[PDB]
Amino acid sequence: VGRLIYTAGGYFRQSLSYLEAYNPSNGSWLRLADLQVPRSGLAGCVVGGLLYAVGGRNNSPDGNTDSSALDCYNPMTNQWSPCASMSVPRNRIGVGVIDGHIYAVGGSHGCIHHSSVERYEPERDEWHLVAPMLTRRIGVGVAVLNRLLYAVGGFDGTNRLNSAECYYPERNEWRMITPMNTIRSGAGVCVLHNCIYAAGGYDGQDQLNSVERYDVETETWTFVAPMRHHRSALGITVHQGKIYVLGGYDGHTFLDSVECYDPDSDTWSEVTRMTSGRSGVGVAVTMEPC
Ligand SMILES: O=C(O)C[C@H](c1ccc2c(c1)OCCO2)c1ccc2ccc(OCC(=O)NC3CCCCC3)cc2c1
Repeated sequence: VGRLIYTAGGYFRQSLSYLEAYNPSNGSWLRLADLQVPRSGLAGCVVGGLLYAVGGRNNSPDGNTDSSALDCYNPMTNQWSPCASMSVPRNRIGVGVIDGHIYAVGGSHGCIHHSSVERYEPERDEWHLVAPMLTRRIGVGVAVLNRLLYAVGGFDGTNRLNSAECYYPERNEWRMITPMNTIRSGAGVCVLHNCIYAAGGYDGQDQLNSVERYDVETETWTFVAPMRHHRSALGITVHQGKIYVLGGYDGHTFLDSVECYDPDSDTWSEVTRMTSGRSGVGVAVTMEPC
């Protein structure tokens, strides 16, 4: 009990510093401490009850600065603190957590599209590089299932991708997996039960409402019910057995919609609206602030 969906940063006209938290139990939103630096294209994750904001870019009227930053938010204090920075700036990053370590995957730095991957150790406040992916990927979806790390889709600098790959930590090795049925950059990627889900994104032509899921045992991708809204650069998380998608861009509007997927019924429902439309947010779940 007492867990909230946190949304950090984002983009609307410029990169945003907002930290807002939604309570699925009562529908309430709270505005919390702003990020020290506005960022879009970042990822959020939680280790040990602390919320981490990783990477991104500060788009402002006075510049565009890709971020190598790792910042941690403590809900007990409602304060952000800087952590050790990554080896490189990574905009449109993907992040996953394995056994208390944060993996930062891909992303861009100017015209560079990274294949590099690095791993954060909160106990030592240190980053170290690990094996790079087989493909350069920005706007990559990342999720962790059964202590394996998946990198899904993205953009390699020339083509948007339907390919995906899996990292095996004990061998420090990446292997390709079955590609998705759809090309997707800027999808929301998460894990629910035994599947990796890829929701929305941009196929090079249109923003997508389709959603597909990879069963790690059968190695197949299967479509599920589509979202109500086409969305790229959406936020995504899982909470109490349901997927939540937040915001994004539908080709016309920066969305304030939040939709919830129920796997038992294979349906999406609109559950709330953010306080303003935005894309490129980082999202994660942790305890409510004190
Ligand atoms: O395919 C690609 O080139 C990369 C891809 C991408 C680029 C251009 C697009 C697009 C998708 O769809 C709409 C058409 O223009 C991508 C993917 C993930 C992102 C994640 C965060 C993020 O943060 C900052 C952010 O929201 N900016 C938005 C500006 C207004 C709409 C697009 C993103 C950006 C991401 C961008």
